[PDB]
Formats: sequence, structure tokens, C-alpha cells
Amino acid sequence: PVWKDADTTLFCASDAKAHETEVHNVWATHACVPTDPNPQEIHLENVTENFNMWKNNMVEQMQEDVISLWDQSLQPCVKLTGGSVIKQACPKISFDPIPIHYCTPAGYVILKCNDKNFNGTGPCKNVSSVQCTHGIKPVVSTQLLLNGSLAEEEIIIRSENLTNNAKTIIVHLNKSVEINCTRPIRKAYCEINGTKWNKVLKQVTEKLKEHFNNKTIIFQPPSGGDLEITMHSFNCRGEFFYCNTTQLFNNTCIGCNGTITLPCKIKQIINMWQGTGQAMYAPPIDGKINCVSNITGILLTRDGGANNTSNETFRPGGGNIKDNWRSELYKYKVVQIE
Amino acid sequence: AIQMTQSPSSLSASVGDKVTITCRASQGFGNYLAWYQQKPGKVPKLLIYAATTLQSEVPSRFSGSGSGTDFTLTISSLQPEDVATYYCQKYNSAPFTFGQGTRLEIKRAVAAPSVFIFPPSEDQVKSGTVSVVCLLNNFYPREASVKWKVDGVLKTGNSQESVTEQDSKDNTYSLSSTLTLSNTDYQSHNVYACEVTHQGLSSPVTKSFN
Amino acid sequence: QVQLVQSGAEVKKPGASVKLSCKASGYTFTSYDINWVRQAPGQGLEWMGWMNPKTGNTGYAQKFQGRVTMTRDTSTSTAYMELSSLRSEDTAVYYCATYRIIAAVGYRYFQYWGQGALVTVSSASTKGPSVFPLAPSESTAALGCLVKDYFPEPVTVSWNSGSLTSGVHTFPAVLQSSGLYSLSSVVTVPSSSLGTQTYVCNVNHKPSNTKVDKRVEI
Amino acid sequence: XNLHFCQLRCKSLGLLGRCAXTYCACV
Ligand SMILES: *[C@@H]1O[C@H](CO)[C@@H](O)[C@H](O)[C@H]1NC(C)=O
Ligand SMILES: *[C@@H]1O[C@H](CO)[C@@H](O)[C@H](O)[C@H]1NC(C)=O
Ligand SMILES: *[C@@H]1O[C@H](CO)[C@@H](O)[C@H](O)[C@H]1NC(C)=O
Ligand SMILES: *[C@@H]1O[C@H](CO)[C@@H](O)[C@H](O)[C@H]1NC(C)=O
Ligand SMILES: *[C@@H]1O[C@H](CO)[C@@H](O)[C@H](O)[C@H]1NC(C)=O
Ligand SMILES: *[C@@H]1O[C@H](CO)[C@@H](O)[C@H](O)[C@H]1NC(C)=O
Ligand SMILES: *[C@@H]1O[C@H](CO)[C@@H](O)[C@H](O)[C@H]1NC(C)=O
Ligand SMILES: *[C@@H]1O[C@H](CO)[C@@H](O)[C@H](O)[C@H]1NC(C)=O
Ligand SMILES: *[C@@H]1O[C@H](CO)[C@@H](O)[C@H](O)[C@H]1NC(C)=O
Repeated sequence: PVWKDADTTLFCASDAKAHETEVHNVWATHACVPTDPNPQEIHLENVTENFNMWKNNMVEQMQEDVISLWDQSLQPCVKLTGGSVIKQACPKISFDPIPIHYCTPAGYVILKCNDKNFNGTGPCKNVSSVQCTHGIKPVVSTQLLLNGSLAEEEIIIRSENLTNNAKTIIVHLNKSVEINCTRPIRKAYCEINGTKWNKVLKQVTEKLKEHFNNKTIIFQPPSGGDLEITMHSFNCRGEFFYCNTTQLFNNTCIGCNGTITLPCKIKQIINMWQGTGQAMYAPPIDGKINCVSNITGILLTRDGGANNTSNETFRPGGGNIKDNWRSELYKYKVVQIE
Repeated sequence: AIQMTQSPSSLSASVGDKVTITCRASQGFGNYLAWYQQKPGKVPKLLIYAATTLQSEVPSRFSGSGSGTDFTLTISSLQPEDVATYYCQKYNSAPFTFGQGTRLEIKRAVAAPSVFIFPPSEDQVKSGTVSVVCLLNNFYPREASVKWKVDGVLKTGNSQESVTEQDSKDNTYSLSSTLTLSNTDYQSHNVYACEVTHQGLSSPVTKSFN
Repeated sequence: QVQLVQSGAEVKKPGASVKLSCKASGYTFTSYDINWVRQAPGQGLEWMGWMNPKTGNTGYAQKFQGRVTMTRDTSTSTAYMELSSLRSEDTAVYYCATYRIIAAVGYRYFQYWGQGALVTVSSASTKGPSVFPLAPSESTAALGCLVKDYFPEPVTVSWNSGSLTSGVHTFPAVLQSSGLYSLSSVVTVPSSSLGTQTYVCNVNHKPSNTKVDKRVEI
Repeated sequence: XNLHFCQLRCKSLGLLGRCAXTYCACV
């Protein structure tokens, strides 16, 4: 009624202490202020708005926020991007992200969807007004989404054009299956309670075959491309980890196994997710590098051939971090009431 | 972080003059900058909110400018009704920190004060409590001296100044440099004297006897 | 019609604690927060803490981290704010405040201030002032009244049942090291030719319940 | 993302090249 959908310059707000030199906390010292000890969330009358998580501006604001952080904190000895290369230095730090709250300025208010099972698109009854986002960790992943929020009710599957195979699929789970990756040459590994992994994959298929008119859903390994979208990629406390899922996508097992062990590797030269380019980073020291994250949703891409056959094949996707921000920012929308 | 620093603590400003009160900070809080005004002896009331949006029932000589890291409160056509201290504050989220403050003057013309000794009266000596009030009257600015000189020496301290709110009409101040002492210490000397400075030559006024 | 009124002032001995009262009316006291801020004489503004009225979550400042304690009773629709371990640098005007009553967000500026409460922290144990004339012995004669050794504030200096007010201003009070108050009440007439009109000054120290008036002549 | 190139490569696998970000996928 009185408000208008619009885009603005949202201001951040961590909790990071300046006593910690871990780059997150150091980056969070400026640009962003403290958290709300009593943040307000006012239930909007009893009307219902209509959101869209594929055309939000918070996503591109937060995409740029995190880009500065990475090229200000994790600076590559040499960063080569279309057009030119920039020679720098490579220090050794640690990476445990801080939950960040996003906050609209003077006049503007954040509209939020608390509708039980929402797919970030259209009708949204239970709407509300807040000044900040919520505790979201800015973790850069691929294939699986880690250290994030989980669905309250049923499992949510959601994209822009479900039917289109170019539109990336976001799988938001209802249970957080733990994972554990460690580096004890560079080769490291991971391990997953496959007993909960393939049992909570079962319901990811069942819900996925409710939008494809009870068809057949089969999972498969990535068709190919760049190593960061083939191999589940992330940054464990400083080094870039590429872990081969596969054994986690080889359809089947849904008494087969218990513990899964994806191999994995650590790369020092890698294609940037900031721009079309690549940059060499720094080796590590024997730190027994270990990340124990919460897998909480996956990035899948469908194949071309729906009507043809009685089945659909899905594969691990990603590459566009923007979708990584989209999975948590799916409920809020910027509004200007000035 | 967040370090709000109100520019000046006090200012001159004729009447119907342009005054720019600056408010800076450490890290931006998304322009949710408030401007409050405390009229002397009154409770303060909100002026400008959200950086520039004026509040209802409030003069439009007040303008909230600046934004992000460097705001301003401007009043063109200053008047005598527009005097207090204007404090800038943040209200995005608690902690709702205010600025130090900024109090407004009125400039006026270099008026000279009138000196007046008030000898201790009859019943003031019957208790062993004796006060000797110096009183410089109707002066401006406020930079004023009040040196007592009992027996032509100097009496460091023991005196107590107490100025009043800049008068709405003459734009002048009135002092009250009191000096309390005991009967013994008061009767151990008989030539009391109040010396005064501002703008002239001087204006010391003596008093002998009982 | 939004009213946020306070109560009277307080005098407490060091380390005895005071519970300040605040009563709000004409709005949903359970909806909007209540802030508490003080100003010491010769001080600026200092925000103390916030409190959520439907669910009493309380946050205070580091400086006041520990002594402050805000509570509420919705039944009464009144907010509270104790300040225990009372130091005499914790004597100033303490006010309650709140924001623009709107069901919207971001409007959390204090738009409704209270009247104010003076928390005087000393062992004075009330004292009336003795009244002594300030007659002198030359352009524009000056005279008045001296009220000394009285606790606590405030005192009333009405020159001749109100009338004589032209160029007649009582001065702020000062605290001397005894812990009793003493102010200067100066009146100046035209030059010194018309120093004729009687002058009898009226002193009121409500707590002392003494309003004795004294004549001022040479 | 360099896409004409991701397709140039993904060809050798008999696949279509499409940008995954700054990144090269084949379908
Ligand atoms: C809307 O918000 C949340 C849903 O997460 C719930 O606590 C609240 O009661 C809901 N209210 C209505 C009327 O839907
Ligand atoms: C998302 O939900 C809306 C209703 O809110 C529906 O119209 C739309 O088809 C859904 N899209 C997907 C991909 O489930
Ligand atoms: C997980 O979601 C699936 C499908 O929506 C549902 O059947 C299952 O009960 C959910 N379990 C939990 C713990 O939410
Ligand atoms: C996207 O979804 C709509 C609704 O199902 C459909 O009509 C449209 O053709 C889809 N886009 C593509 C490329 O199939
Ligand atoms: C994340 O993992 C930790 C393991 O310490 C677990 O205790 C927590 O409940 C998990 N949180 C979510 C949201 O899955
Ligand atoms: C991760 O696994 C390794 C054992 O292979 C070890 O560091 C630790 O027990 C696990 N971490 C957590 C958080 O369970
Ligand atoms: C894996 O999860 C299952 C399901 O709860 C549990 O029964 C089993 O003990 C777990 N395995 C290990 C090694 O903890
Ligand atoms: C992952 O491991 C399987 C072996 O089970 C292998 O066929 C596949 O090529 C590996 N992935 C990559 C990207 O090398
Ligand atoms: C996920 O969170 C865990 C702590 O719960 C942390 O050790 C790990 O580094 C995080 N993941 C990433 C990629 O930083």
C-alpha cells in the first residue's frame, strides 16, 4: 500500500571482534557495525506480498560485499584476469566466517516471508518488516551448500524456470547432514555418515518427482567443464579444497554402505569466482586442516530430454556464487517507505 | 565501532545568521542520524530525523544535510528562540549513542560589566559564617576575571562563581563570585576587595570596616 | 496525546540505590521500547539502556554495565530503572524516552521525552537556608538576597510577591564543600535616584517549609 | 566465464559449453 519495492545501499552488521585477526573479523571491523541486541520484526497487517529470489538486489550487493573481502583478505601472489594480470603477496591466515546481518537505511524496510514452505517466488501471505537480514555466513561453496539455514517444514526445491535446464536448481533441506573434511603432497579427504546421506537423498528425489509428474529421477556425476564445478569446491581455513563427490551421487544406494570417503585435492592455481580469470595462491603448512560443516542444500542442473523417457537425470551444479547468497536471502525484499 | 563527534561545543552567531553544526562518525550506520535540541531548563525535543526529514510542528530554518559519515544541521535567519544545545544522535539500533553537544550563543556587542560589593550584614557575623558577594553585572562575552584581594594580597580559591543563562533581551550575563570565610579568618583582616576584568582598564572595588 | 511522565526528584546517600518511575499513556506501552538517558549538571547527554515492554529483555551500556536494572509492570503500564551502588557522580537528571508510535520499523528515535527526575546523592538530611540581605554602600544601585546553607534544591526567590521582576534574576545555586546550597539573588534598580520602593524578598525551600521574607535597606 | 572457449573444449567431450559463473560447464 504505502511502501514501494525499490533497491538501495544496504548496510551490514556483523559481531566480529577486532581482537581476532582472522580476515573475516578484520574485514568485519569496518564497513559494518554491531548487531541489534533487540532487533524489531513488525508483523505486516494480514496482507500478502509477492517475492522473487532470482531478481533481488541484496544478492548483487552481498556478491560485491564478499568479493572485496576476498581480494582484500585472500590476496593472490598473482591474479590473472582477461585483459591483464596483477602481481601481489600471499600471507597465511584462517577462515571461519561470521554470520552477517544485512540492513536497509533511512526510510527503507526489509520485507520477509515467514510462509511455512516457500520457494522464493510469488504469493507470500505471512509477510513482516525488519531492519536487518539475519545470521548468514558468507561461505563460498559448489554442488553442496554448507553452514546455512534449513527448511522449517518439508524439503524445498526451487528455481526460476524449473522446466528450463539452464536455470540452476536450489535444494534447501529440512535436516542438516554433517560432513567432515581434513588434510592429514597435498591430497586430503572427507567423510559423511552415508547412513543419513542416502536416506535424506531419498526424500530429495521423492519431492523432486512431485514437480515432474511422478517421473523417474536418477542422479549422476557432473557432465564436465571446469574443476571447481566438477569437484565440490570450497575454502577450508585458507586452502582451496576440491573434493570428488561421485560416491555421493552414484544413484543406487537409496544395507549398501555406512561411511563415505570422497578423496579430494588442494589446488594452488585456480579460476576466480570473482571474474573470468585465474590466480595462483600459497601452499600450506602441516596444520592438519579440518572443516566440519553442515551440508544444507545442493546445486543441481537437469538434462535436456523431459517428454522423451520416463525419467530425469540431475547433476551437481554451482559456479555462480550468487545462488549461494540466494539460498539464504530468499525471504527478504528491500522496500522504500522514505 | 561507531564514534560520534559533534564539531564545536559552543558558538557566537549573530541573530539571523547561518550556523552549520557538524556531526561526524567512525563507520556509517546507514544515515539514521537524529538531531535533538535542549532549551535551557527544558526537556529536549526531536528536531530532524533520518538525516534530513524534518519533524512536524517545527520551524524550517533547521535543515538536516550531510549523509553517511559527515552530517550537518544548518539554521539560516538565526533568532533568540533558537538557543539551547543541539545534540546529534544515532538510532539504527541500541546503543543509542548521542554526541557530546553544541550550545549556541548570540554574539551581541562587547558590553562592560557593573561591579558591586555586598558587605557582610548584621546577622551574617552572629554565626561564624560570613560570605562576601562580588557581583559583576550585564557583560558580554563570558570571558570574565574575578580576583579577590583581601588585605591587598590575593585570596586563591574559597570564592565561588555562579553565572546565569544568557539574557534574552540584552544578550548579557550576570556573575555571583561569592567568598565564604570564618569569623576568625574574616576578622583577621578588614580590607576586602573585588578586582574584575573583561574590557576597560580594570574595575576593583574595595570595602573597609566591619 | 502520547504522555511519558516521570515522578519527583531523589536524594540518596552513597551506595543506597534509587528506583526511578516512568508512566506512559495514550499508546500501547507493550509495543514500543523504553529508553533511559541522563544529563549531569555541566554534562551532555548519556544514553543508559533500552527495555522491551512485552518481553522484558534489557540491554544497558558498558559504563553503566551492572548497576542499572530496568523492569516493568504492564498491569500498572509503568517502567522502572534502579541504579544501585550510588556514587555522587551519579547525581543528574534521569529521563525516560520512547519513539514515534507507528506500527512500522526504523523509527526508533526518541520522540516522547519525560519530565525529568533529579537524583541528588548526598547525606545532607534537609536544611532550611538562613536569609541575609545583600545591601551595599555609582550608576544603577544593585541589591538582593543571599540564601545560604539549605538542602536540597530547589529554592524559590520571588522578589515582592512576583511584581519586582524587571532586571531581577536569581542565580543558579552552587554546592560548597559542606554539602549545603547557597545561591545569589541580585536585583538592580534604575541608577540610584529611585532606590525608594520597599524591597522585601520571599524565599521558599519547599522541603524546609520556610518562606520567611526579609527587608533589604541601607 | 570465456565461453566460446569452454565450448571449444567441451566439444572434445562431445558436449555443449555453457557458463557456470566465471566458470565453464558442459551439457
Ligand atoms: C507468521 O510468522 C511466523 C511463521 O514463521 C509465526 O510465528 C506467526 O504466528 C505467523 N502468523 C500468521 C498469522 O501467519
Ligand atoms: C513457487 O511457488 C509459487 C507460488 O508461491 C508457484 O506459482 C511457482 O510455480 C513455484 N515455483 C517452483 C519452481 O516451485
Ligand atoms: C524432510 O522433508 C521431506 C520432504 O519434504 C519430509 O517428507 C520429511 O518428513 C522432512 N523431515 C524433516 C525432519 O523435516
Ligand atoms: C518456464 O516456465 C514457464 C511456466 O511453466 C513455461 O511456460 C516456460 O516455457 C518455461 N521456460 C522454458 C524455457 O521452458
Ligand atoms: C551445525 O553443526 C553443529 C555441529 O557442532 C550442530 O551442533 C548444529 O546443530 C548444526 N546446525 C545446523 C543448523 O544444522
Ligand atoms: C573429523 O574427522 C576427523 C577424523 O577422521 C577428526 O578430525 C574429527 O574426529 C572429526 N571432526 C568432527 C567435528 O567430528
Ligand atoms: C550414522 O547415522 C545412523 C543413523 O542415525 C546411526 O545409526 C549410525 O550410528 C551413524 N554412524 C556412526 C558411525 O555414527
Ligand atoms: C571421481 O572418482 C571416480 C572414481 O570412482 C572417477 O571415475 C571420476 O573421474 C572422479 N572425478 C574426477 C573429476 O576426476
Ligand atoms: C563451517 O563451519 C564450521 C564450524 O561449525 C567451520 O569449521 C568450517 O570452516 C565452516 N566451513 C567453511 C567452508 O568455512
